Amino acid sequence: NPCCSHPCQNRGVCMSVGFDQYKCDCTRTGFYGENCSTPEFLTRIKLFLKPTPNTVHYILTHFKGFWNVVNNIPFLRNAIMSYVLTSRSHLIDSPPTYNADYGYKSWEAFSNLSYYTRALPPVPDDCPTPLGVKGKKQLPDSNEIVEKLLLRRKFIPDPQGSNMMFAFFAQHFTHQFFKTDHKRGPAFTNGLGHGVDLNHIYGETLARQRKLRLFKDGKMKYQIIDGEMYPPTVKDTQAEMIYPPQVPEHLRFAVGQEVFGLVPGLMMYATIWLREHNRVCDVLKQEHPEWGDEQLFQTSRLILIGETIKIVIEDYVNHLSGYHFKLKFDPELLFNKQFQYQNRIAAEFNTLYHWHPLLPDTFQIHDQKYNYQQFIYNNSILLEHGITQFVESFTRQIAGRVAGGRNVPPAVQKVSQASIDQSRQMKYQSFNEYRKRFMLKPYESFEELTGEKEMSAELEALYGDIDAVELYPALLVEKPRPDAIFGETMVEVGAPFSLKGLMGNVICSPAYWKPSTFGGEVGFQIINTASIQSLICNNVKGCPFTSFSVP
Amino acid sequence: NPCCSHPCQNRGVCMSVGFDQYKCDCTRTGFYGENCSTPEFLTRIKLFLKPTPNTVHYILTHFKGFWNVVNNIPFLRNAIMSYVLTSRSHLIDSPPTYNADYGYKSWEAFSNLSYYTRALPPVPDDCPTPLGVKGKKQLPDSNEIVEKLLLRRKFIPDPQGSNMMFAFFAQHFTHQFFKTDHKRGPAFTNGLGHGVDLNHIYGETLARQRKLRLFKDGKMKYQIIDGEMYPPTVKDTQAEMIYPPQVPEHLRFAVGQEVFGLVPGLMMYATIWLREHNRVCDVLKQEHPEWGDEQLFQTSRLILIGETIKIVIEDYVNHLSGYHFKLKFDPELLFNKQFQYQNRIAAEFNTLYHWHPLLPDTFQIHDQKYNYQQFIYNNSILLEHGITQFVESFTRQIAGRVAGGRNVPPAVQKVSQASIDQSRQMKYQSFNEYRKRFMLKPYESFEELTGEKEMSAELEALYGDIDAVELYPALLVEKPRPDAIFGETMVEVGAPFSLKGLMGNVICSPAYWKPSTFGGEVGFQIINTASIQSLICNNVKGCPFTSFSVP
Ligand code: COH
Ligand code: COH
Ligand SMILES: *[C@@H]1O[C@H](CO)[C@@H](O[C@@H]2O[C@H](CO)[C@@H](O[C@H]3O[C@H](CO)[C@@H](O)[C@H](O)[C@@H]3O)[C@H](O)[C@H]2NC(C)=O)[C@H](O)[C@H]1NC(C)=O
Ligand SMILES: *[C@@H]1O[C@H](CO)[C@@H](O[C@@H]2O[C@H](CO)[C@@H](O[C@H]3O[C@H](CO)[C@@H](O)[C@H](O)[C@@H]3O)[C@H](O)[C@H]2NC(C)=O)[C@H](O)[C@H]1NC(C)=O
Ligand SMILES: CS(=O)(=O)c1ccc(C2=C(c3ccccc3)C(=O)OC2)cc1
Ligand SMILES: CS(=O)(=O)c1ccc(C2=C(c3ccccc3)C(=O)OC2)cc1
Ligand SMILES: *[C@@H]1O[C@H](CO)[C@@H](O)[C@H](O)[C@H]1NC(C)=O
Ligand SMILES: *[C@@H]1O[C@H](CO)[C@@H](O)[C@H](O)[C@H]1NC(C)=O
Ligand SMILES: [N+]
Ligand SMILES: [N+]
Repeated sequence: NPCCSHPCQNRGVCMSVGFDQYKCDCTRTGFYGENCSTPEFLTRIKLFLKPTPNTVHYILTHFKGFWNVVNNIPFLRNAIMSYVLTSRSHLIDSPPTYNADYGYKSWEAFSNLSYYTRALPPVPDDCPTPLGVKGKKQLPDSNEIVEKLLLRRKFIPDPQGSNMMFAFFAQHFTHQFFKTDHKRGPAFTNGLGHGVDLNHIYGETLARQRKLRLFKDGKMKYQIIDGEMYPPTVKDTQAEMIYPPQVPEHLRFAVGQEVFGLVPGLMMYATIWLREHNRVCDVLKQEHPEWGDEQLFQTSRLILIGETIKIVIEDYVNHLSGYHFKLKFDPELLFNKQFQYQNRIAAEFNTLYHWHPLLPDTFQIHDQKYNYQQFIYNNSILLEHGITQFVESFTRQIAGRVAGGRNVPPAVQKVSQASIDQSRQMKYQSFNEYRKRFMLKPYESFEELTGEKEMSAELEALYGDIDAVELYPALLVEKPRPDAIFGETMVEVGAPFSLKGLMGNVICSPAYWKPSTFGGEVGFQIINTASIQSLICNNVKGCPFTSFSVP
Repeated sequence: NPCCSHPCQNRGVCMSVGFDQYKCDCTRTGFYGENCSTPEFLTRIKLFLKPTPNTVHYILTHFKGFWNVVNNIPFLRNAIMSYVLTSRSHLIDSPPTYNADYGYKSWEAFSNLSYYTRALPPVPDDCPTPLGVKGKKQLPDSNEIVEKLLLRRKFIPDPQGSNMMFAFFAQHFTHQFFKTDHKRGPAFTNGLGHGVDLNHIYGETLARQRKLRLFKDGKMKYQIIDGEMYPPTVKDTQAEMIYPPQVPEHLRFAVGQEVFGLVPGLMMYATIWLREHNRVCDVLKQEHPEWGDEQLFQTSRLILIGETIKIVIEDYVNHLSGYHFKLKFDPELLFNKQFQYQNRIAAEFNTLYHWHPLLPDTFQIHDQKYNYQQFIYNNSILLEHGITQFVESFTRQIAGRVAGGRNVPPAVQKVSQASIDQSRQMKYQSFNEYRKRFMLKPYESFEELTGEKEMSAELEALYGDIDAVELYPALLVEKPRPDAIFGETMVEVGAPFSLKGLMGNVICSPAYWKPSTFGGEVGFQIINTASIQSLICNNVKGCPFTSFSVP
């Protein structure tokens, strides 16, 4: 298969012609030639005028006094934010194309919603090396890579100050569209909404939704424990959950996502978001005393979806970015632009989002340290301390640095190995190939990748060629941007996936984005003034301070 | 419910505020005021410069010599065709909004692909009259409407000269996205692909597809009978079909759509499209002797999807329009525009497509006549005359006129009645309510609606108020345009659905629409040269002349 060497550059589509020849389709790539590497004239100019992503990142993270002005000049802030959205989202094909089973466009790959889609097609099955033509005939031992490049010896804190409120928000949030179906394999998902539908609160299916609902006032079922509201149980709802056998029945809280019984941190946000839904229900009932349970529930869900995107853009990502420019959630920025209001979750999006280095060695709640064995599946901890205590504690506890390597906790070691194994199982192309896919210069050496000599020597001993290095391992050991949590590649591959998935939501389309969709101005206002702090303020006893960084 | 009166105009969203108050959301309607009825300044200009549709239709169906010049100026033909697509598609909300159970925006309505969507929301439940406020407490008798207004008394031929080739094409073509799930109700569909995915050839599910495929050279199973290719049997494939018990085993042909055994006219196109598929497999095997079965199959399917859309626009719809202007299938026309590559079939789209007056009183094949008694479920006729004779006979047989009322054959009388009942059951708004939804002046008198005296008289007896007339009845009794097949409403409501459905397909998106997607330039050329004539010519013995109009 001549396409094994990935001959086609700049998004050129490779296709075999006979047994010994290929043909690059350069249509609308900006280039021409056998391999789509000769630039057209406007491409030459653009490339010449295009500053490096790291130059852009410098400018965005410096000159604070300059961005102060920009931030308070609506026309400017809007124009910039609008550009940020369109430029980044352009790197994601929409509607989607390839998946794990198709390196060529096909109706099965487009239409079958059970697959994660793919940004780059899989490596053909009959290739000399598992990645194409580079590297040894066999790939390095996954456990070896994990042990020599990923495993944590000494905890490395996030220089950006990310706390456990951020870490668990990331886990909780992404697991509504990262829902791998291992019954079928790593290439499949149970998140058929492929985005922010809040199925992790309300359930994936109507059947599960109906189990969780109270069908009174539009609300969700709940328990009252020590004066405060918590989710209902498996027993009361009949909504199944993943709990080991030791968990007593009355401690098996039922929420949208089956897996959120895993850690108390997830069950916290489950509790907080459950509280938020029922709160919005009270609000809406006042606005619409003539409304029944159904419209109250449905409108509340739409409001909470908006809240989610609002918070994720203006608190979650703003924190990650480290920008002085204030990011903005505003569907109006795109109403004059070409933009697809749909999304399909990429398998690589899932892979790069395995930020398990965030995890600490122990969890500190109030005056007590819990190890992993103590902390996993322990809902008594949640009741023992209550949500307020949790917020206050997690806000103070630092999270780990993702990029830079050697910062994955031993407890979640095998998970990190699984992340590698499943990449290979789904035939991922190389790190350098994904770099090129998102308009990044490929790394020419290991030393250039890590910015150091120790891990780069291990990499060289493992892989041989820099073009054989795999996506997930490279992402975690990539040289961090100055005092950053991520390296360049995590950002330039991540931001497009994130922003597309957020703005490519139905509620952001002009037909939906108007006050009547959310039951008037009052409801519409809940979205547009939402924040991580006010979410905690309105739903956590005492209204404690919180943010995604430690004070 | 105060919104029963449908107070909000010009796409304004009506919303209850309290028990006896309402509020219109005039967001981006171009209007303001309590009822969104006062035009904004730019709207004033647009409103006064827009020519009536009948003016536009006159201009498009006259000045023949001028259009033949326009047609041969790529710059002009493109510009025109582009505006046609964008303008007509701006009338369809995308992503979709309402369905039969939700007259307000909700996540259940958007996300649930089992519903038909709705261009207008369902009339609320507790309203004064079924339509809202207008009309009597009870709608007139269904059968009585059918008999006094819709039932044929003497066959009325289509002025534009449409034939059975056209009639069965419409039935065959539209039955891939009109698959009402009557096991659940008229509001639900089985075509979850919601558009032109050719499931009526390949089967809706992978399970069914696998039964129909040969898994050799990407081809579909088939028989050779009398030296010609026919679809395989239920026996040979295990693919269930709707056949009555009388039908012998060997005449139980199995194709994608379970119901196409219903008439020989449908099985005709099934056979032709089946031959086209395996023909393209042959063409692609010569271009790619290295390709395997799976890719040969998938790529052929993508090609046939291209062929269908090509023919529907440039042959099928071009015929229907009677436009001197030569419509063009060219996805590149929209790469500059705001356009959403996605679709959701509207129940109203389904309703208005019940062109059952197209049907003759008898079916003439060669030198024989068959009535509905002996024509239905009789594939023996198909094998008796062969496909070639079928095309020769259908090409020459005139179809009935759809507008003007009183042209439904007694055989499908019940069906016509089923249309009205299922409409009421789904809480459709009035005919005049839909005219306003598609920017038409509502008819003020029954006479203006029918342009005659006897039927309008009959209508005023049944309904009383012109605002009480239902969608389906009016569409078929409406005054046709000059020597036209339809009235203006059918067109100005039909076209937006048609074009959105066609151009919203994935393959029209810029990532798919390139030669590599279709196997190269040869494969790509098959799409861009397709016509109803060449489909017949390539897959039917003797290459008989054919067309959607009688000689
Ligand atoms: C982004 C934040 C984030 C955090 C904070 C987080 C924190 C935690 C944590 C303790 C707090 C524990 C015990 C786990 C344990 C796991 N993680 Co996460 N993980 C997170 C993102 C991921 C993602 C992404 C996946 C892939 C999920 C999937 O469905 O494939 C993952 C998968 C898992 C799996 C499934 C293993 C597999 O083979 O797929 C386990 C077990 N987990 N993780
Ligand atoms: C546009 C062309 C067209 C033609 C030529 C056509 C010609 C014929 C014909 C003889 C030639 C017969 C016996 C039928 C008989 C039927 N038609 Co059509 N119909 C057509 C468009 C429709 C559409 C559209 C529907 C709605 C189908 C759905 O799935 O909801 C329809 C539904 C039906 C149903 C559904 C049954 C029910 O809802 O109770 C029957 C029976 N049929 N029709
Ligand atoms: C999306 O693609 C999925 C994977 O290709 C597909 O799942 C596959 O479905 C087939 C047929 O339904 C299964 O085949 C099995 O089915 C019966 C079981 O009784 C047997 O007769 C077969 O021989 C075979 O055992 C596959 O097992 C299944 N594969 C996986 C990984 O789940 C989905 O159906 C596709 N989605 C849609 C909507 O079509
Ligand atoms: C899309 O909307 C459909 C209409 O609401 C919905 O179909 C409905 O699905 C539920 C299952 O959640 C069915 O429930 C029936 O069966 C259970 C079995 O225990 C009973 O408890 C229920 O009382 C009820 O009898 C509904 O009957 C069914 N309705 C129809 C008209 O088919 C789909 O499930 C929705 N799709 C998705 C993906 O959620
Ligand atoms: C580590 S950094 O260089 O400070 C940095 C961090 C985040 C971003 C940004 C992301 C992003 C979000 C999720 C994953 C990856 C990136 C985004 O959508 O906008 C900016 C940009 C830069
Ligand atoms: C009856 S007529 O006035 O000659 C006429 C016929 C067809 C059209 C046209 C339709 C159409 C197709 C199916 C249903 C309804 C409209 C279209 O998509 O473009 C033109 C426009 C006008
Ligand atoms: C769960 O937490 C409680 C404290 O609230 C503790 O007593 C118990 O030991 C924990 N469970 C395990 C298995 O350590
Ligand atoms: C079916 O057609 C054949 C001729 O092709 C005819 O002899 C037969 O009677 C028809 N069936 C019915 C039920 O009329
Ligand atoms: N650093
Ligand atoms: N006429």
